[PDB]
Amino acid sequence: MEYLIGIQGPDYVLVASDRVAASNIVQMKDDHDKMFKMSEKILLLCVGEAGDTVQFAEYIQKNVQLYKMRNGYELSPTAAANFTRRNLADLRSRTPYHVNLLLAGYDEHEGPALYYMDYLAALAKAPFAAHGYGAFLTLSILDRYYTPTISRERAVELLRKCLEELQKRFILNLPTFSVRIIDKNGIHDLDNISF
Amino acid sequence: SIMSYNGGAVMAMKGKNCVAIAADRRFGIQAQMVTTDFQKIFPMGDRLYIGLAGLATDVQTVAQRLKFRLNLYELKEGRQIKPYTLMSMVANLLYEKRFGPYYTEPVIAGLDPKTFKPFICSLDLIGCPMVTDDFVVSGTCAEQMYGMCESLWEPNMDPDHLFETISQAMLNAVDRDAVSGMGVIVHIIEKDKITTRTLKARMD
Amino acid sequence: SRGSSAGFDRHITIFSPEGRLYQVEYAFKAINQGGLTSVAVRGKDAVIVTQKKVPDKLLDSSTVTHLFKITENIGCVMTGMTADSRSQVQRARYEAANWKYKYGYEIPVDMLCKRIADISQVYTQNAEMRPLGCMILIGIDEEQGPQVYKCDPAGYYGFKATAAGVKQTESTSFLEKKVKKKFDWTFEQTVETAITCLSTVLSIDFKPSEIEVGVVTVENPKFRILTEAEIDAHLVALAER
Amino acid sequence: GYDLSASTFSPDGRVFQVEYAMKAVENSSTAIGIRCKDGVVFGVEKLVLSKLYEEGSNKRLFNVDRHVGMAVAGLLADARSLADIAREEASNFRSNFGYNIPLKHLADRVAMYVHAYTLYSAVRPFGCSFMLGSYSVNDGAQLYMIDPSGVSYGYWGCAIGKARQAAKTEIEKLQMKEMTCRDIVKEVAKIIYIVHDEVKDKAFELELSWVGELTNGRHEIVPKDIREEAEKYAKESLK
Amino acid sequence: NQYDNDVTVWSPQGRIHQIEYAMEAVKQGSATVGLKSKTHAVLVALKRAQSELAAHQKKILHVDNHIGISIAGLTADARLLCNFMRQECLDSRFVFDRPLPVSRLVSLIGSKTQIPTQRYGRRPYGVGLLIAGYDDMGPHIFQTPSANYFDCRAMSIGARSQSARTYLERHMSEFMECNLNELVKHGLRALRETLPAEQDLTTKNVSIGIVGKDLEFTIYDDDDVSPFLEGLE
Amino acid sequence: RGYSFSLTTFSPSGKLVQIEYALAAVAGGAPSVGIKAANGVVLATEKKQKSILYDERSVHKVEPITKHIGLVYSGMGPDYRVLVHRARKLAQQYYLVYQEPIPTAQLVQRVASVMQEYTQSGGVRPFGVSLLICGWNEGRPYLFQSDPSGAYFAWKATAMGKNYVNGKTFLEKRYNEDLELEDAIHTAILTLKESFEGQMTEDNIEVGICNEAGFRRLTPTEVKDYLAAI
Amino acid sequence: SRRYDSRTTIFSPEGRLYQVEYAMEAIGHAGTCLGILANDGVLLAAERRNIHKLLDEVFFSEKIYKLNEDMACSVAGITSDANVLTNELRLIAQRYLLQYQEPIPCEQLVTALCDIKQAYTQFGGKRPFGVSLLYIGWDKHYGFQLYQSDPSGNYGGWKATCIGNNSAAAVSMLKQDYKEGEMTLKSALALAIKVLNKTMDVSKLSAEKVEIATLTRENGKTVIRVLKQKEVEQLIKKHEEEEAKAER
Amino acid sequence: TTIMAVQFDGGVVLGADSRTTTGSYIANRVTDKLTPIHDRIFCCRSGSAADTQAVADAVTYQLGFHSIELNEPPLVHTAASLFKEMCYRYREDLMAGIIIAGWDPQEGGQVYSVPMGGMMVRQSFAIGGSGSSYIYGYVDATYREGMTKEECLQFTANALALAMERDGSSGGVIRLAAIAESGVERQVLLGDQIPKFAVATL
Amino acid sequence: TTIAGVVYKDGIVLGADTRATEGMVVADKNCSKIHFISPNIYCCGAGTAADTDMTTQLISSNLELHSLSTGRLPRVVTANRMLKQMLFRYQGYIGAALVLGGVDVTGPHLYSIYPHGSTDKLPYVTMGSGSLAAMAVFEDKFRPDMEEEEAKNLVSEAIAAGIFNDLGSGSNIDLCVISKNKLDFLRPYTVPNKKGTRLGRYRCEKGTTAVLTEKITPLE
Repeated sequence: MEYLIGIQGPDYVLVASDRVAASNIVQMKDDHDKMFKMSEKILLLCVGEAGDTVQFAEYIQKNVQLYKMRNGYELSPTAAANFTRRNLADLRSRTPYHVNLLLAGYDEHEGPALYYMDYLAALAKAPFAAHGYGAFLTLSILDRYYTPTISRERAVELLRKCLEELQKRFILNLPTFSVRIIDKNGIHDLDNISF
Repeated sequence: SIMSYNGGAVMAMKGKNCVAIAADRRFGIQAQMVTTDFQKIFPMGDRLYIGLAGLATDVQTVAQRLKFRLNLYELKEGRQIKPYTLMSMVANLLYEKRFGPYYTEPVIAGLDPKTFKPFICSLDLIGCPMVTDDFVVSGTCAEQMYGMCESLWEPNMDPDHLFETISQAMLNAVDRDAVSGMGVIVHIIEKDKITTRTLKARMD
Repeated sequence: SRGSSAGFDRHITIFSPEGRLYQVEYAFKAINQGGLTSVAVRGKDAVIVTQKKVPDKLLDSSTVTHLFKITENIGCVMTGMTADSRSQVQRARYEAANWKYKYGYEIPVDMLCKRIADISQVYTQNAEMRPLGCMILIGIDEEQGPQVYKCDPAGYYGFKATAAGVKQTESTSFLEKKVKKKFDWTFEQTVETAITCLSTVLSIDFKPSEIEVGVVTVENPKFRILTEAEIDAHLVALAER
Repeated sequence: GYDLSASTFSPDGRVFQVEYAMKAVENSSTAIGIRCKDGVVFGVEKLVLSKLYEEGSNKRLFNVDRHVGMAVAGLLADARSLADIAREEASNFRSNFGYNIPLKHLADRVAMYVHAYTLYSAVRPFGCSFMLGSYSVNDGAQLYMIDPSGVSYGYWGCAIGKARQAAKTEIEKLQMKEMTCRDIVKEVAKIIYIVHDEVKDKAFELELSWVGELTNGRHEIVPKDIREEAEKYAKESLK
Repeated sequence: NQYDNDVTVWSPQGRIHQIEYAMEAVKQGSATVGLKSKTHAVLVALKRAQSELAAHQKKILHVDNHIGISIAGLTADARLLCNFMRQECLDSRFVFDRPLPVSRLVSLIGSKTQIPTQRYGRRPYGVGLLIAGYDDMGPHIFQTPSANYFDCRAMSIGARSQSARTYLERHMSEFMECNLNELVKHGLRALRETLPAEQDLTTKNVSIGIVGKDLEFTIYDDDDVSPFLEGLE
Repeated sequence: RGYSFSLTTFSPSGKLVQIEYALAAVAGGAPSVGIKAANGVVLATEKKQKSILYDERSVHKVEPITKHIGLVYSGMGPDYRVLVHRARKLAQQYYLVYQEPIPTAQLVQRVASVMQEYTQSGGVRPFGVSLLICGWNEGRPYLFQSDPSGAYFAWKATAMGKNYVNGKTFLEKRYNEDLELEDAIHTAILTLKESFEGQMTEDNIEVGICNEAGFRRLTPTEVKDYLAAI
Repeated sequence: SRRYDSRTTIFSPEGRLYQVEYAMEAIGHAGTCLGILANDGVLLAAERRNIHKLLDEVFFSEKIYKLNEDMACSVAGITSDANVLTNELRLIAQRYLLQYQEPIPCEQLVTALCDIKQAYTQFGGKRPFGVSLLYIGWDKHYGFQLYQSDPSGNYGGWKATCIGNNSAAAVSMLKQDYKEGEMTLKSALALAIKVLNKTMDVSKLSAEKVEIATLTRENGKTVIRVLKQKEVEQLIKKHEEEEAKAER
Repeated sequence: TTIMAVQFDGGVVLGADSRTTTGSYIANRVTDKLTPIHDRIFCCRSGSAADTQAVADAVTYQLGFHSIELNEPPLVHTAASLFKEMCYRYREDLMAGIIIAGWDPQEGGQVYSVPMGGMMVRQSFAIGGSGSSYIYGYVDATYREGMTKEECLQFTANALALAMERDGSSGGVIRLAAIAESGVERQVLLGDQIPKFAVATL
Repeated sequence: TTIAGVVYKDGIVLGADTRATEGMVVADKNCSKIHFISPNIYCCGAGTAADTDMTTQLISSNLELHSLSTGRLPRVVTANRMLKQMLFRYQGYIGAALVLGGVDVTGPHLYSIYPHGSTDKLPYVTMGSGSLAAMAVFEDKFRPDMEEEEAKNLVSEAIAAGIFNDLGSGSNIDLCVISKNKLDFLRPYTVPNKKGTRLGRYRCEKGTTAVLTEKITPLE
């Protein structure tokens, strides 16, 4: 099962994702990128049932690019998250997309925005969120230490404590972790955290 | 149950010249709490709110299609909607998915924009309108809420004591429900103002 | 104006510079091209009478008819083009049997003639077909007694006594003078007045093979088509007056 | 003009495409049919335009059900289409209602199908007239005739085509109500060789079929010796 | 003037001018001749080059093992009708496991070409055919624009074909008892009546189709036409 | 098959000439007058009735749609019955969706669209009917007028049909806002009396009113009650 | 059939579409309707055609149509074509607000309706809609805007323009007097009725007179308000006062 | 549920019980189980309660319009073929075994068993319903070729009374109908008028 | 759910309870189960409440079409045909078992319509969970051609027995009287069940419940 985590700060969002792609007893990819760039100020994190993830994420991604082509400006993360929610909810048809999502975005009127979404397309905005069975192990530490005014290096430390809990207690081999931060200057890639 | 996968519990209660509507704030996945500030009560007018409990994705689906139809209604007509018409619209919208039903049981509480008569009602998940004169409740702890409101309700209350009884009903009902609680918002709809309050509740 | 024309307003059903529909006006001439005349009248107990032309001796006269049975309680006489007549009878049979199937009771007479008129209007609105150039209905409504209705190719339609075809206006004028003599402007000798009216404007003084008569009565609500000897008996009973 | 479309009335109340198709009917050769006591007999002057043609080409007697026959006049390409409509209509009636279709109902189905083209500018009216004959023990014998306007009637004896009036004049001389069909074959062959225009169209064939009691309601062609005896009798009566 | 623009307009004589104009498309094309014995059916057709090195458009299409057709007129309409007859014989083989009888197949073509001759916006097919086939009933020669079709003993359609009809009217008494060698030679002389007087039948511009009891249908082209071209005159 | 091209096309002066011909088809129709009173609305119309053989109870020109919405016309009858059947079909779909009697403005904005579609769709002519739709809702009366173009207006008193210009002059002379409904019928009959020509009876006019009680036609004895005074 | 097909969707001998030009000739007789973009809002100022005595004054507007919470529009041309197109405008704006949960940017609505108006000029064989539409609206991207559309499917952004009767003479004054970037609501209301006193040459101005509506932002909410009778009569007395003071 | 039709010379005699149960509770004890499809053609309804009323309206519609066009009283075989087509066309969504009986001037009294399947077979007598299993052996033994009308009414009443005695899903009153050229003569046998068979006591 | 009906001398008397339960909990105390359909036809709805709600809206709407179209008051058999055709078209997936009672020009009628589209014509009906208890009272006490008051007391007694002897019903008796000359919709007719008096008082004063946030939004 795949792991997601995102932390929304005062003027930033920190997201992280596991870098493993597995098959039934073995992992086939140890540099797996689950972070799909939607535009200059929004990332879409995509885990779940295989096939539905990359198809759904790229089908959203070409419409997010297409709105910029038609209009000359970007979708707000509220509008893009509601658009993604509408396409995922439009479920009671034949076609299931059993995807678990996080959308992180920075708006140039509202600041940092982080959106949680399950496979029902229940959209819930949260100060921090996490997917996978590792969420059951790490959201409690997030409730332990998170304050609304965490500065970004303390957020890297709080992320590192959660990743060390993945190493210590969680039974799946999750050794390498990619991390990005979205700001007013766009998307920033950080160094891979490894164990 | 499919209704109890997210939890949730909303009630309404009629007062003298005012209505009160309160919904829980827990957004849940069967055991895991995710957030504690989930909005279920949406404004559909100046003095008319709708509350939707149940499956939290169907709350947002039904409420977006409802706002889509209601904005076309209020732009085409040139008036605010009367609550009985909103009850018929939501029952129509749910019954259009009769054999594909949404998992939400909406409650409606508001004031008539001309007569200012109090109105409350609830529905089932497929569109039976139930207009009652005392209270309507909806969600996974329905027995707790009927148990509190059957004993605490008294007719012709001022907004202060209506706030007191709906707050005691919510807080004593949701503390016997595992999958609901975690904070509650209370909306008092009066003729001249709306009072929006949140309460001290158990967070376990 | 006074007969002005703009383009194709004499070829299809579009408005003239005055507001007349020329093809709908021209459809009434096709009723006169049929060369026949029918008379219908009702009393307190309705009757339709029309001519029967046998120009060819080769005809089987059992199959030449302008009196049609729509349902068991409602009969009808057509006037005009013959194939259009049998078409609109087939359509009236289908609507009368469709009303019974949807609604569970035998169709009213006015709700049959309103339905046939709402069908016939569509040909006066859509440009790609021609209006059917050809109907008088009789039947016992339970509360109003006998009914006599006449729909026309323009889509209009409620009568006490009427005529159709070539000698429409003169037989109309004869019945219009006769109603003023009758008490409460309503008839008494139903079977006989139609024969006098038909024989007056045509001046033929018919044979029993020349006219056919159908009656609907309060005692027998079924539409009933009379035999030859009975029409001969009414012709001779009128002959000895 | 007022005559380029079947969906336009003239100022006098005539529909000219139908009345022009009735001129197209009486261009074609003579076909007559005589109803009698116990059945119906048909007779068609079948021209053969050139001696290269096989026997049996351009049949103008069609079978439209196993108890119903058909005689046509006019543009034959339309008449084969109406033969296939009548065949499908009798087939659907046997399938739905479980018994052989009454000829009154069959003629009033096919007459409505013919009439359905005299209303629209998107089609043209059929250029053909036709007769339907049958016999059964319950119904007697019946002969109905349809022209391109769509109007059908029941007949004792009919003639269609370019020699209509002289053939009806000669049919009316006959006491068809009391004769056996074996007499009716010779009497039909009489009128066909009477009305023939030998100077204008040269090579032609006699085609005859009956339906009646003597075939137990089955529509069959006249056997070869009876056709040749009718041809001999009528050609000697031509004299 | 006004009645020649639509197939769905009766002219006041009781005719349809757009149908009679479609027969000019068969009266201009390269002529062809058909004939039969009691054992064989033979089509002989002029092959059309635009002048030359474009090497002479086929007139005789291999339609089944047991049916071949000849063309005179709009070539794409006849190719449409060839694919139609291919599909009908293949549906008869797929359902009933015997090839469809030719007399029913030509009535199906007469049913198909009839439908555009009545419905507005359409045109009549501008092609007349000679159809040669063999079935249980023996060899057949049919002729089909105005949707009428004909059974024929020997028949000549196309440009100036009345001379070839005259030659076949002269010599049709012989044909049922002539063998396969003589039968094609009669039709070759029949077409050669129509030709320009300078041009003769060569291995270029004359095609031959042959079908018989023991012999499936073969189009005879450049090399294979050489025996029947030998011993003519 | 049905044609797919429109027959209402722009003239070089910008006029949809079929609509301006259908309005002349309206002007030749039987005259009709509607007046909005203070406490309700009155509709009244001339019955174009020759020929004593007519049974007057078979056709009605003032035809109701709901319990408080009715309408009258001037122009071609068989198009008016098409509009009545369609207007009822729209009002009952409104009553299915919202469980409310339809607002009169919300029935006019749909009937006017149905009349609009035939001035632009393929192979149809425009309607030859100008309507007057009345309604009482929100304790306030309405009077509307729809045209064959599909446009609609809100009136206090108006007239259509034969000699409608003189009807509008007589209404602007005789209108005041405080009119009671029993006087509103009387002014409407005095308006229709201008061009009746031929001894008005209870059988050759048709008067409908709408008030707090609902919409109803007046029975011919109640027609004769007012017409005895006229 | 082909005798009756008027061919509304074909080219001219010069590359013109005659029905699209005749639509504009129909627009040239429609009501004078101008709108002026200012700093803190946009107005619309139109001539009412409902000028007979016996009218009812039922709606709050005659030619002003609210399209969503953030936009309004005016029309000129056939009334019924305008009703059909503004129903389509409302459906487009609410499909967008359905799909993205934010109100639509003001240009997407105009280009969508010009797509719809462009489609009927090319195929389908219908007649084209003969209406102009003026478009006001606020959004968070560019604030207060103005557009003008035609039956051909063109659109442009303007700060002041005028359609309908006497269009060019009104836009000629608007070129003269527009203070670019300095206009308030009040100075724009002065300027619009200054021009409307110069273009309403039928029945020199009396009280009911116009429909004039403004679009403003108050407390983070967009308001579109049609001026009452009392407000317009006071504003036109103020204009006639300014016309009195104009000489000396 | 026990329906029965018996062909005699000049017409048919029908019979039916009057008990309609849902589970083991009698929902209606005066049910009328003979439906007039035309004047002198009756169909009987055993099996699914919805389908045998739903198809019969379509067959009544088609047969009435057919009889108007053909200007005749419609045949009984026509009324059986209109069921044989339709109950076959929807046979997996119908549970309908119909017993059509009636009269026509052309072929006399006719009884057609249309069993569950959409076939058609004419029989001298037809029994149907849940209770018919208990009275197969009676009617194989009692039926004689060519009984009169009164003999047939007593035979139908006896054979119905035996099935109403033995089957718990049948009971009530016996509704008879005798369809002939003179018309339809219906009668109801209630209480003591039902033929009584003494219990095998001692 | 306990509804009933009788055919008496001048028309139809319909009755109902008012208790509507969801799960095994009383949800509504004063639910109206006697639907308006026509001025003469009323339709008691048992079973699935939302399905019979939208059904007695839709058939009421179609009768509002038809009575205006023909200009006459509608027959019972018209609503019967529309109900049985729609409920057969949905094959009983509408879980509404109906009592369609009315008076038309041929006198009173009483039809019971099962959800699959089978119809019965009856002199007296009972439906719902407490149908058997009221059916006992009808089999005990019904007579043909009863008067008005005897029929009203009979239906009220039968609804009373179905109230006391079933868990699935209770707390009111509604009636309806339909005839040629009158329409009497008696809501409620008798109230056999009464809430007990609350012995203690639990009125919480202001300040009893703690408040965290408060926002006052003024309106006009």
